[PDB]
Amino acid sequence: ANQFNSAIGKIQDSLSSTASALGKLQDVVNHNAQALNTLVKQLSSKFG
Amino acid sequence: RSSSGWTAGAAAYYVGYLQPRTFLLKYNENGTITDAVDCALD
Amino acid sequence: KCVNFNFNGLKGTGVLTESNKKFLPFQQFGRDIADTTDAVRDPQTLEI
Repeated sequence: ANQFNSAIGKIQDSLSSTASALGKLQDVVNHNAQALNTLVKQLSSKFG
Repeated sequence: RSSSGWTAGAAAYYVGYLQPRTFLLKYNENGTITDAVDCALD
Repeated sequence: KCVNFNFNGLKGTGVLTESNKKFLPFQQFGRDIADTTDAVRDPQTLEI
């Protein structure tokens, strides 16, 4: 009970500081952020 | 004066040149450019 | 009202609303992120 209760609080201190552990979910958003900004920039192209 | 005896004060002026280069231009909400990046320098 | 536009030869369809920003006095029109005209100066009197 000393080892397990300290181990959950190291997860809460890591997620409050390091933001790159959740960056696999941030690559879901940033691939969709380039996908919705793909079709906006194609409207300014003259296409010949 | 206080073309022969004409005197003058102090001023400076500069002469630049142009090259076919590409800039990046940042636009704000007010239409004033706050940053410019030349591509081929660095 | 949604109406058809002819503004100095340029055509479009939209709703005319009042601009709250600060614009150039020599500006004929301006472009959006897709490079279509979202704002245009009135020809007879000065309003954008």
